[PDB]
Amino acid sequence: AQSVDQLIKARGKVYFGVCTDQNRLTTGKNAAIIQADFGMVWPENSMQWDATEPSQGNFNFAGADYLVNWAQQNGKLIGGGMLVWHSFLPSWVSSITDKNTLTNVMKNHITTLMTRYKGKIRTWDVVGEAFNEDGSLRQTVFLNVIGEDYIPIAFQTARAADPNAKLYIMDYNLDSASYPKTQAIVNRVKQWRAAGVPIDGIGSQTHLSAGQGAGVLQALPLLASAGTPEVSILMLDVAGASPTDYVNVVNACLNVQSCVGITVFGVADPDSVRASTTPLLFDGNFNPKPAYNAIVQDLQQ
Repeated sequence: AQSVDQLIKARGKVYFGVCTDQNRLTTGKNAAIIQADFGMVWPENSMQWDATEPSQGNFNFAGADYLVNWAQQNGKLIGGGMLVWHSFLPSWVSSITDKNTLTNVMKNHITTLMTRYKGKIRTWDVVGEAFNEDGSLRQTVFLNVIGEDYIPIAFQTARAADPNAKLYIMDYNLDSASYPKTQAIVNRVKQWRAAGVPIDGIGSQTHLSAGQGAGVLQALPLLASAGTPEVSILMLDVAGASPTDYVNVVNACLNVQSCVGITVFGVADPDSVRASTTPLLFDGNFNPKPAYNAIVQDLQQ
């Protein structure tokens, strides 16, 4: 079959990507499908905080290095993250109560990861899942100890570490224009950028139920109205994998000039965190599903 990354490039976008890691690249038919069909890889787990800094200042890059080396060998773009996130946080971080201490820990974690791969990473997800569903800021250790300034500090630190990388904020449940979280991230990103905070993109972590694709056609233009140079669909999966939902998400990105591309959450259904909903584009035999063929056909026209 045809390569959705090649076809989305022909439509003027940058990539169609996928999340993966060493475990996937050495099993199944994941490596071959990524080689053929996807233009960017993102680490499932190998660049998260618990994987890379399980004890303070004792960094472990084995899995991340594997992915970066594989991507360079195979000519793929690389995304990295998440640099600052309350999930997959080791306990040594969440037990810090001193502002100066946590600020220095966070800056060092960001700078160390970004320096190691300087110039090789297209996009870094700097901060993820920072908002509550009601649009207030999520009360994580970073917010509780450092304060609201932790987000500007994180982005300023990242820009200094690798000025070539695009810096993104990411969140989920940004799939409806009227949802409080969608409104808040737009408004706060406008304000941060007006104050000079270097936020280059908003990444929408799109986990849909059946029929929710239609709402993205209005939500993504709203996210783009915050003025970042880029937006993207990240970690996409769709319960039931209806072609209608998948084609709506692709068309939303095609309709938004600043949408650079789409990343799906994995290759094949059996490796999904919600496999009973068969939510991805390849089935358990690694055959492309009707939704994959529908995206191809949509992009060809």
